[PDB]
Amino acid sequence: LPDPSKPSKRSPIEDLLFNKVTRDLICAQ
Amino acid sequence: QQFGRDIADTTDAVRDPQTLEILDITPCSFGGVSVITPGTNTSNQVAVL
Repeated sequence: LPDPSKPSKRSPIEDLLFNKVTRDLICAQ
Repeated sequence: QQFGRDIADTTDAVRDPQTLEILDITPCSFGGVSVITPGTNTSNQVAVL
């Protein structure tokens, strides 16, 4: 279930999923 | 070292030959222009992104 306290309002599992999946490269390109 | 290069092969920095001070080089402002149109049938007003 969504977590109201955290700003993203994501679920804890969703936050772990987002943490796990990941001149800068973007700037040069 | 005279002229720097980034992770790519572009030149992002150069040493001033005369004042031996380092200058970051950034290509001048650029980008894509997108035109939001409601349709020429509706109106000729546009928005620009």
